[PDB]
Amino acid sequence: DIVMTQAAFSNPVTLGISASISCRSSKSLLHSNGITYLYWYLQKPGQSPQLLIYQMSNLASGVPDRFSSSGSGTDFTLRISRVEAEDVGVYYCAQNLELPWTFGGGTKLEIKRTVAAPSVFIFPPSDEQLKSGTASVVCLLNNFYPREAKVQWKVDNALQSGNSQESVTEQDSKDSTYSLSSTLTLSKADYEKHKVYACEVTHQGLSSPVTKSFNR
Amino acid sequence: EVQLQESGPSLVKPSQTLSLTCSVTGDSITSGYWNWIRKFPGNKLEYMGYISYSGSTYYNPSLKSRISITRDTSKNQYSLHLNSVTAEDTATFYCARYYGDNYVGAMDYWGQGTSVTVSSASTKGPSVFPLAPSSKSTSGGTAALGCLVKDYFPEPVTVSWNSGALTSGVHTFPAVLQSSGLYSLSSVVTVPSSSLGTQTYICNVNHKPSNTKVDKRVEPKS
Ligand SMILES: CCC(=O)N(c1ccccc1)C1CCN(CCc2ccccc2)CC1
Repeated sequence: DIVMTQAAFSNPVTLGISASISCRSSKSLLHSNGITYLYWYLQKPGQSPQLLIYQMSNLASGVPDRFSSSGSGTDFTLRISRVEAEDVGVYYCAQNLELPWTFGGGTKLEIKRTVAAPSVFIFPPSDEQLKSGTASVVCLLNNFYPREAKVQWKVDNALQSGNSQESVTEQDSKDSTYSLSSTLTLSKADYEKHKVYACEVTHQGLSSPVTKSFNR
Repeated sequence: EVQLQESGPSLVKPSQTLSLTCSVTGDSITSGYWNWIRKFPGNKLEYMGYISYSGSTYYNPSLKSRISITRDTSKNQYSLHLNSVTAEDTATFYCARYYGDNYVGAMDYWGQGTSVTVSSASTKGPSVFPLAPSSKSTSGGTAALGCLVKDYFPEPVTVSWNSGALTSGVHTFPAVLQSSGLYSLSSVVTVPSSSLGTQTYICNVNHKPSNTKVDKRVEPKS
């Protein structure tokens, strides 16, 4: 019934330092019996949540000794010593001093690695898709950091205001990069009105915008 | 250790009752406490309730009027029923074990989670299109190729490559709703350029809600 609050959406950190993720509760989690009913869970990309720490001071089985919980009463911190690339994921605090269990909104741990430019790849539509009356053009930005990137579609040098959408991977657990797709979809009739299809990419690691294009 | 597996429909119509089942192996549900939690699309977690080793039940007061939990001890399964659902109930639903007592314990083992979407729309299976490798998708000795998995409903879809033999360099992007209200995603892989001459690349796509299952060979293009 207690409100659990994790003010930060994300916590960027460099490798090898101690990270700290904050959690606050609306009432003390300390029982008269001396136990603080605070828990920490981690949800790594693509996995279910997993228990890290239970009742403030106990490590779950299999969890490395680099995780510890500090604070008292209503203000707590999860500390991760010597952060590793594989630590990325969403960290949730939780309590069960009073039922129901309640959870913080999560804080995503992010590795600050060196800036890395995207490799930009472009895929024209398949004959199979065209035979069905639509054309999807896919621009791929592979293995870059930071996550922020601008992808613009230009058709015969005309900037496109719509008809595209993006998807971004979670930060990779091994190389700390992101990848991104931008997909432009047109009717086959509209696709065949134009010649040159191009995605123009802006990113911290590029000294100027990069365009990859093909001629239909 | 203990293994928990959620099952049930991936799509439920609004106003209907949603029912899910958690199958437990490696432990008996006649000891401990057995929980349901859900994760909303924006990552907020909500505890729903538990059924105890004795069959007694606890429900989150915010949900008490809409939920029932049941069990079948012979099958070592327990179930969640959520009444009168709306799109506000769309979430990933988890079962999880609580080990311990009123004094000391934790929710330790969670299931893998199962997606449930609340909509009156009919299921739709994906079209699977090749993303063909070409010089437009290569950098030196590295080539990218993939599969576009387009116009399906609801989540989830699973994608593998060469029946799981190819995992290095694979990115399967999160599905994103299109302006049609249907999902689309690509799965891509980066491979040595030279391999394109003798290695075949096949994406395996499985969309269980619509009974669509497709293997698509991805050939080089000029
Ligand atoms: C999922 C089950 C669950 O989380 N719990 C549970 C466990 C057994 C039976 C009923 C509910 C909570 C466990 C922690 N306690 C802390 C409160 C407290 C502290 C000291 C002495 C007595 C009570 C609250 C209930």
